[PDB]
Amino acid sequence: MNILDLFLKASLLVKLIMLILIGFSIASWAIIIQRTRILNAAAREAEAFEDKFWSGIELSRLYQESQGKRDNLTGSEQIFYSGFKEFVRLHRANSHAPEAVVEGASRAMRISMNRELENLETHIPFLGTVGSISPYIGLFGTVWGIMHAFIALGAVKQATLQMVAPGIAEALIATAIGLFAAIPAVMAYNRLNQRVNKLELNYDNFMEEFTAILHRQAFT
Amino acid sequence: MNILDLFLKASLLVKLIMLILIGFSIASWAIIIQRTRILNAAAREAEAFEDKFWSGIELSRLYQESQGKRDNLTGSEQIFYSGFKEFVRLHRANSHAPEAVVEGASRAMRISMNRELENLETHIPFLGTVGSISPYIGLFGTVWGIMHAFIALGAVKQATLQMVAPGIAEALIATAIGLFAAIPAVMAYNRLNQRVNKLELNYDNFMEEFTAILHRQAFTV
Amino acid sequence: TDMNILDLFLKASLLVKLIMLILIGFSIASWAIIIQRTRILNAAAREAEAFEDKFWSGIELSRLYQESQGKRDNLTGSEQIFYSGFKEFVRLHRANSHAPEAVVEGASRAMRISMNRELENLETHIPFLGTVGSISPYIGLFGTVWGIMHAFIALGAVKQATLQMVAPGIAEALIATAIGLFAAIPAVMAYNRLNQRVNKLELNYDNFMEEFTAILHRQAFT
Amino acid sequence: MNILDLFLKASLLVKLIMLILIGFSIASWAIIIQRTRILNAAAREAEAFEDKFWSGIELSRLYQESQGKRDNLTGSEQIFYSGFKEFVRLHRANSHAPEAVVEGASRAMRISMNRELENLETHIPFLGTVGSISPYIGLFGTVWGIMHAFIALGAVKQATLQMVAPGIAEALIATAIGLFAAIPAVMAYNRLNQRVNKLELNYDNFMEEFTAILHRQAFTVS
Amino acid sequence: DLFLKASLLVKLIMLILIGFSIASWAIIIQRTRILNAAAREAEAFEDKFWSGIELSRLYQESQGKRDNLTGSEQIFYSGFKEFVRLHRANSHAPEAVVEGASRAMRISMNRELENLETHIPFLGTVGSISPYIGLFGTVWGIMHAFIALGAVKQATLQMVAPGIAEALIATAIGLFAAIPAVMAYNRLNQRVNKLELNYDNFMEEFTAILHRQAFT
Amino acid sequence: GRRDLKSEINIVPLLDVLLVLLLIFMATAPIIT
Amino acid sequence: LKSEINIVPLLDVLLVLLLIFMATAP
Amino acid sequence: ATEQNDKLKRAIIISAVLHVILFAALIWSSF
Amino acid sequence: ATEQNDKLKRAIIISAVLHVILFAALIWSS
Repeated sequence: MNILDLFLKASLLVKLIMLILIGFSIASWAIIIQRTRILNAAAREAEAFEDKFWSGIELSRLYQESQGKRDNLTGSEQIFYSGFKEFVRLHRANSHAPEAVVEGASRAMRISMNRELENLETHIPFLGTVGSISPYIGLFGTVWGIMHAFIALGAVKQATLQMVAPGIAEALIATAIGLFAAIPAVMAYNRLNQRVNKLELNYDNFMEEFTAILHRQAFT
Repeated sequence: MNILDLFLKASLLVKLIMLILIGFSIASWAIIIQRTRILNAAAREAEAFEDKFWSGIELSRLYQESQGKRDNLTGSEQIFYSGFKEFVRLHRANSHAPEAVVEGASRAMRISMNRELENLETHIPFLGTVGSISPYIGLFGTVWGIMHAFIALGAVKQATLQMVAPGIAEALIATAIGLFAAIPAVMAYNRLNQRVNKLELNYDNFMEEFTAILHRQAFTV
Repeated sequence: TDMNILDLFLKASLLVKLIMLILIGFSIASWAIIIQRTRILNAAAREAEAFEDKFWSGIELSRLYQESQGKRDNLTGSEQIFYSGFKEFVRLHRANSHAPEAVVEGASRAMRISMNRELENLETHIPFLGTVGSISPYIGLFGTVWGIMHAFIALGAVKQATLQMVAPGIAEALIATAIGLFAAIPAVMAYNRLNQRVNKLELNYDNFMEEFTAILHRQAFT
Repeated sequence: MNILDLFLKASLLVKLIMLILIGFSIASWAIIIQRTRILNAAAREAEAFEDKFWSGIELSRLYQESQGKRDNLTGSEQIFYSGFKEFVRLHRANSHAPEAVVEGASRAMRISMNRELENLETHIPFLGTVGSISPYIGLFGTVWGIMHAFIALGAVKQATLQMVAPGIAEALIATAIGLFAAIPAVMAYNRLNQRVNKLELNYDNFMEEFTAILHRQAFTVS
Repeated sequence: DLFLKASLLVKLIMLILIGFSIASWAIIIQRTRILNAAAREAEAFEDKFWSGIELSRLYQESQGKRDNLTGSEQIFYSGFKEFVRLHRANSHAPEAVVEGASRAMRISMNRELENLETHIPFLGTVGSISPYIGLFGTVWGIMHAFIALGAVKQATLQMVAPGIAEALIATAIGLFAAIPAVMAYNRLNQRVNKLELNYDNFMEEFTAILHRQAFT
Repeated sequence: GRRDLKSEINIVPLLDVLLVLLLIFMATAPIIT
Repeated sequence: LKSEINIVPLLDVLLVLLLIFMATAP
Repeated sequence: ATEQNDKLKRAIIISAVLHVILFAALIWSSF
Repeated sequence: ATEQNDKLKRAIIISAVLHVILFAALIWSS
């Protein structure tokens, strides 16, 4: 009955399928606990930065306050620092037309938004593979296990359920574990993509609303 | 009742799966009640502010009423208060272009609209996952019960109902409770999600109206 | 088949009685909603084209507003959007406190509010067909699993057993899935078709409202 | 003995479910074969008109060439013709304010563009319906077959599962043909909606280009 | 061997699924080679465009490699070619010239994306359909079992065994065709969406510098 | 705005009927013996 | 984009297991 | 005007012949 | 900077021990 006794006697292929699906379960739970902590920090930080930035503090003060901690900067604060740093560089060192410095700052923001956003979605597409292939890899382990059983059984002159059923019970483990490795990845991948899309929308709106201030500041 | 002893004697895996699915069933009902209460209040209260705003009352009078309610604010009133406070702040602080105070008000309205929709769609995404995967959690418990039935049918040269029935009862109960935890979430999720989108369209139209009023106000100077 | 469904309903355990009663009810309610909503969407489709033809007849809108006061407490559909828009337009134009640009969107709010109230009267039971089309087979299956467990519990009272004595208990349990699917199939067909029809009438009302707000705008500035 | 004689021996309900699911499989493949050719022609006609519009010909000359085909216009040409007709009407009517002319032309495009898309998607909601109910119609045939088998198994004293093999066989064929009718319809519903959304996006993008042309022309002349 | 003895319908079902297996692997390899080239090419061009070298010099570079023009170079060349065509004709206002040029970017950018994704939609069908072709294969194996088992005094596992063998093998090949296809379809489709956003991002910033060039 | 319609293959009801049918056969195997 | 659980090949396993019980001939 | 109903009937007839060919090929393989 | 990789190694250590004690508790039930 105990799972290890059935695992040790199993064929090499279904035994290898168990190590894959257990490996996906181990890794997907680590990725879920790591990503959900990172997205919680990012959501609270972005919400706190919109309340700071729109408080009416001058961008000279808010920039030099930001600049004091540039080594560990992230989210909307990274987008702001990248934009204003390039805006200052172009408007002070070259003094081109307002649109030429503002598009340069807007490009510098677009780069840092993409760079911050792919740092949120680092290992999320792995969960999208685990949630989609894990039940099929489990079912392939089960179909192989049932065939194997019948291959061992087929030498018998008159078969009966009692001698094939232990082989079917051993083979259903790969379907059960193929689902157990899938459920948590399915729940998480669908939810973490909503949370990243909500942050993408927040950063994108911050870029446009800050670009309007750089546009007006340079025009004046 | 003996039913509790039969439950205690079930496989450890099925005891965990029953706690997960009964936990999802209870959480699903708690969410459906709580979100129905909140969305009823928010739909009624928003409508009861739109008429007040469009009553022909002057907006500075409406704002100084809203200043008396500053901790209780929600919905269209929180969007209005956020827009008008930022409009007054910018239009008072310096000689700004009228587009700049209109953009600033439009932003302060966007921020408070999004922040209020997060207070409405709080546990609706989770309710959607319960309605989606609850039958597949039941299916996993069903395959575990089937496996415990086959390993019993394999054990002795003639099996008996008392030996196989533990695996069958675990599989049937895991099927039934997997459906029972899905049903409330499957009926309520699409309904609640449409009610949040109904209020999103109410707030977006209130923002478009109030933005045009503030633009028409600012260009008088 | 040829087994008595009333005898089955009398024999079955209390929860299978409630599941059969709920699903048979859903089916009756589903057909009652489909018949009623088909007549209402037919009437609303005729009203929309009939009033749009009256509106573009070239008759003066103040005369249509006089005709509408001849049925004030009986307004429906497109004519209700017109009457409520023109009412608010007259009310605001009287208070010269509003520039013409500040009358037209105020009147267009009264139109959008009225269009919303009319769509709530067209759509009223449509989101019930959406639940009958989606939970009904799961309620039927929860009934069966319960009926199958009840059959084996009733069997297990005696150790001497035969497939001949439990087989009718299986057939009596499967009726809950058969009814649960029979209630679901019409509800899915009609929920899709009635949403398609409601979505067309929303588009006619939206197009009418943009056409009429332009008439109010040029008339206010003239 | 064979699938032909099994279908001939099968209960009248299984025959009826067979004819319904064949009828939906016939109709859904006919709709797929028609709609894929309609969308191929419409997507090509849009690209083949828009290149001409951007060839640098005067819009007045393009409109005069289009007037000669008023009875046959479709797609981006019908959107253009509706826009230019209402523009050249509204512009001349009062020597009118350019915003009010250009809004009226953009609205004449929008209503003509929505009126064109309902000619492209005309049968697509039936594929979404067939793909939704066909699993349930097959499953109803399955459950009714299993019920009739288990009732018959309850009538005979020497009951054994060998007595119900043909009853389960027709029940399994009824679900298999259910998924056969469902799968092409669900894949085609998703695919044809993606194509209509891609083509709606192309028409919407053309209305913005033409609105900018009309706004720049109207503010130059009025 | 089993494939020689199996029914004619099962021969076709197994050849269709083996065909979908080898075709889906060939597509996964080839699309990966193409999208690797397109991603490396794009980021190498963006660094050239933002180098501060003037756009007329990049146009003269593009005029030399007109044949092998793909990706951001093929968007740039189409836009700048149309801009020069209309501006040298001088028939229109500068805000109209850049509107026509920006369309000649968008047409060329669609023409590139429709060339990158060219076989990816097929993997979506192979990953969706291979399970149901397996399901049809098993139903035909189960038919070969039930037509025998319903026509004897007492059945045995021995007499149905070839129906089980044909069924399970058709499912195993159905899964083996499905797994690479459903795995790689979402991976490849997400790389196309990354390049679509990268080209759309370029098309706006290039439209903006043309708008300033035209008013200049 | 616009509505939407329920297009997807819900396989769960079919899967549960086949599981219930397998469980009936499996429970009745020692009854038929 | 979404990703649901796909288990369609489990029908194939259940139909084989169902046939195995049918073949036992008690 | 009417050409769309002609092309619809042509598609119905083609699809019906394709089903008759498919179900003939399945029934032929049943022997 | 790079500490998110050490947080990932910590996350693998906790998911691995949680699965080892789950499969041990499951085996210990029989």
